Amino acid sequence: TSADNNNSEYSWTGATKYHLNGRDSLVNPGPAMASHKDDEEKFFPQSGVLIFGKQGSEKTNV
Amino acid sequence: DGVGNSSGNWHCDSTWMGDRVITTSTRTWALPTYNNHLYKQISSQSGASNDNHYFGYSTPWGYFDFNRFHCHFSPRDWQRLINNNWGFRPKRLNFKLFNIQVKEVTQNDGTTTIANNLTSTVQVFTDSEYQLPYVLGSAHQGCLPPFPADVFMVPQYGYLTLNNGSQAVGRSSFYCLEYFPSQMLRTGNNFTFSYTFEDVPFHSSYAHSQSLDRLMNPLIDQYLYYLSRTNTPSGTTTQSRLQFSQAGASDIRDQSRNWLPGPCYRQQRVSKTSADNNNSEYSWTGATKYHLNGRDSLVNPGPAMASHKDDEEKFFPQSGVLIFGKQGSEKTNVDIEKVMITDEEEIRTTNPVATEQYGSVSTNLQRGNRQAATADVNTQGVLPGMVWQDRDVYLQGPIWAKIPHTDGHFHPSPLMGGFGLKHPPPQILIKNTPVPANPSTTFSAAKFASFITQYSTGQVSVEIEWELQKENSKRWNPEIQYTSNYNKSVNVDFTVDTNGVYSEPRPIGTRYLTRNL
Amino acid sequence: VFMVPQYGYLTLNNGSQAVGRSSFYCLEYFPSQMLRTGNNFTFSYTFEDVPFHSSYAHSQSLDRLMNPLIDQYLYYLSRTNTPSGTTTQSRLQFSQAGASDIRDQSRNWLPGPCYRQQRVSK
Amino acid sequence: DIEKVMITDEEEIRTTNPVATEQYGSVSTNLQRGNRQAATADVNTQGVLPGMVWQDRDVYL
Amino acid sequence: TWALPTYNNHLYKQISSQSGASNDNHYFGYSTPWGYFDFNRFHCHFSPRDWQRLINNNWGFR
Amino acid sequence: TGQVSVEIEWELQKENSKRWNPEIQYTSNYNKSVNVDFTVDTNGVYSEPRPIGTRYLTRNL
Amino acid sequence: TGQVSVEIEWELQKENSKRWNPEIQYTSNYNKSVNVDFTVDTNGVYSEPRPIGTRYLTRNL
Amino acid sequence: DGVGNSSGNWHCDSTWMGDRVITTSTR
Repeated sequence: TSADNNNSEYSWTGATKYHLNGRDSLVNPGPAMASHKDDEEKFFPQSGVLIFGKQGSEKTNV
Repeated sequence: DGVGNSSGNWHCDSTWMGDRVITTSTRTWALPTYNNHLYKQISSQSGASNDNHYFGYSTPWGYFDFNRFHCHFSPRDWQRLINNNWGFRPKRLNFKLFNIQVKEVTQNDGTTTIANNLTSTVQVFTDSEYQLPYVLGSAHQGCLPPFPADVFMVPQYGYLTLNNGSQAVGRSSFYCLEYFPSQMLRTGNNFTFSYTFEDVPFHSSYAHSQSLDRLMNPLIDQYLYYLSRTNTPSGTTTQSRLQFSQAGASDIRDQSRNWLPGPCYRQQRVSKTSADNNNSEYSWTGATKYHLNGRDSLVNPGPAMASHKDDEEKFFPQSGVLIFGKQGSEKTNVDIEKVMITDEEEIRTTNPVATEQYGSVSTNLQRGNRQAATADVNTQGVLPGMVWQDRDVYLQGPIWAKIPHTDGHFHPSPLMGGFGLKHPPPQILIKNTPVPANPSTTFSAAKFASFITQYSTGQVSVEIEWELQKENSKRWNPEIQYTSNYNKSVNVDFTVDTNGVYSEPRPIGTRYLTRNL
Repeated sequence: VFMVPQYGYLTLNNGSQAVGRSSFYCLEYFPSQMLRTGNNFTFSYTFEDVPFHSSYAHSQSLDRLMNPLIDQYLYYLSRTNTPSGTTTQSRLQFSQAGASDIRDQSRNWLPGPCYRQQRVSK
Repeated sequence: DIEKVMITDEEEIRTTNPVATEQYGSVSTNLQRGNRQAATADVNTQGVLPGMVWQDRDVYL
Repeated sequence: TWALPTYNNHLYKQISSQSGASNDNHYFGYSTPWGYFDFNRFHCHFSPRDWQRLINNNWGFR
Repeated sequence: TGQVSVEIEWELQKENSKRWNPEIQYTSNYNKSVNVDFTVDTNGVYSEPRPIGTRYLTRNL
Repeated sequence: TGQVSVEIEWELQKENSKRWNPEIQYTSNYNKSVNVDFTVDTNGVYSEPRPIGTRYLTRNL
Repeated sequence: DGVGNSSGNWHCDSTWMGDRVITTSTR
């Protein structure tokens, strides 16, 4: 639900990352962890799950 | 046999055949009498800090130590190994003691005289059941010297047990080594034994030509999506809108990946240029440490981590690398020009840099009125999906360590480098048999305190077979090789000087060849 | 003489309620032996290969494994500054660790993992 | 009350295992320099590392 | 020597945590008419003298 | 009601210790007492007075 | 001077005791100390701190 | 035999097997 999220650009600043030879990589999907607890199906980890595109979806900012 | 026959011959060479190399080293040793034949309780001094307390025993015995690579490989041999092989491991060893000479010393009248005692013995036994404290694998001096013409002194054996302060506890163990069976050797007797190494993984003597974050095809996009924008411009402001992209080469940091870098235990960074460091005493206060039974120990070298990132070769972890001394360096508070600091830069393809954070994790639950917050991860235990390289080995460095006898030991590769062995090459202990001096003609029940001054010398041979994993590399362009420097110089690297002193000018690792991940 | 305990089990809950994945088991849906006075029941079991329990304590500590009589050939950073005139200046200095500075020795092993507990006094 | 219960002692494993109520150790948290002093932090939770050894918990009658 | 009663008056019963329980204490499950045998303690097998004989003389057991 | 028997075979790893000095053993206490440890009382109640672990012998690391 | 060896074989009669409660054993003392019992001191002198008999186990008459 | 050969080796240990124990002491 769009209204529950902060109005800001945190897709990178708030991202889970690792650091290798002075570089940051997004941890995606990362270690296997539960997407949400009971009755919270609307929540998911920022980069913690696999996300597939629907047929005909585009490359950038869908 | 007899007195006029040598019990062995001098063997030094390397034999390269197929996937095997056999090294042989012969040296001349001298063994004194230690502790005037006594066992002694030893402990830390009264004014010592708690972190420095110890309790233990010094013994009259000596022991043989060939747990460094130089003891076996010549510098040219080490070059031949590291330029041509992706891996190596030890298979079996042979050990010989021969040409034993016991000598009497009379220091009477301020004049020294040395005479052969053809009747006296040395005692030798292997601890093949590992029933004594194993002090090999603690990086002690007293190895067979790297240069074959040098004569070395046999180091004195001692051990530590449980202490509370400078005192023992109920669980402290004392060991009499004469309670073991040993061989007694007179001039003309020799000592041999053989040992087989357990199956151990090859040391990886290569570097990776790929990095763990660069493993994808740069030409093709992923079919998976990541969250690329969390808000979008709405009129005069932004509104919350989640948006998703497939990652290609343009956003290569955002790609879905299968693996994680190895674990981390963060070290403080120090510069080889003196002016970049803080003017303060932080060698202990700023040190990476662990805490065991109320004591702090320096973590040195610790887990295998990259010494520095790109273009930062002047930086190294405070206690995160092996540091060797240059020839003639002293014990205490030497300058940085007196020591040689190894570089573990090669493993930064898969291992975190020792002085950086492992990464960032989320610390809160964001919402309309709470922004997302992250935190640096300064210590990261192992996760499923982590990959890493072990620390490199050096010609000056250790070969094996004894895996501690415990219920659990994760990835028991020793942290100073080399081969972890549950049954390492056993300790070979040696001492001169005490020969009492002139006794009284009236019986006394007191133990003898007066002995004839003696020492022993002889030759020792050590022969190790190594299994090789040959480099089979399909890359088109030529690779990195270890080479000697090209120019003229006063002395040649890895040679004696005009005074006859052999020196090792630099540390040499194994990782010159490359492989893909 | 002891009383036989009653068998019960738990499955997935959401609050005090079950979910779709909750399983129910009828034990009478298994085959069982019926025993009348004068019948007996036997069975045998072999344990899998399992490591021995270590019924000993260690007489050595992991931070005290070296020979106290011999120095190390490795160096550690022992001083980061040195007195210069009326103050100090940054100067890195290195020592080989012996028995006098036994906390500073290069070692091969680390203590086991930790998950810190609060301390209470008797 | 505490006189009604018997509290086991796992003291034996302190040769290889951290004390349950102490930190595992200290790690560096920053990059020092001329104007920044080195800072450390206590490690209160430590996952397994390569080179760790430990004993398991004891069993009782 | 053991004694076995009739449990649950021969019934299977759905059981759950009480209504006022905290979230950490919620549970759902079943009580059965069956009993079970439990010898998973060391005292069940070793006498105190036997345990002494074991622990004073052996580095390990399984 | 009935009788139940349980029979377990255990494999032992015997202590083979080369230390010179004597070791720690579990022992019963030396003095007089009203009741003996690990016994019944005058009312027939068996009790276990303390926990007993396994780790009395020592080994090197 | 020389070396002397003495080798003695001893026949054992093993304890086969059916008592329920644990027995008395010889054990080393539990606490810390300057020296360990049955060890050398800092000067290399071995000492025997106490007499040790044989009668720790029990039997019925 | 001869002068350069030791006439024996050092034996100290105890061997516990069954109902027997064998002690060896060299001094």
